[PDB]
Amino acid sequence: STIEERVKKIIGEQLGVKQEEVTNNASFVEDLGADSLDTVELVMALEEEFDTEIPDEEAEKITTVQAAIDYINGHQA
Repeated sequence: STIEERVKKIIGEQLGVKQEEVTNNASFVEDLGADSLDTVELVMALEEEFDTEIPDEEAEKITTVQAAIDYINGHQA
């Protein structure tokens, strides 16, 4: 989980995007229902780019932006 490069481009894409500057619970644009395959394919993406697996403490309940981010941060490569 190198973190930042792939955390960026900016969510690629801005596909899993911190448009908010609001704390991790609010998601790609997601946290009342969202688009599934965006999240899925990008956590697929993140899976591979960050090359790890994720218990739910280091998850901290990944809504898949700043929490997976802070995870990958806490993880590091």
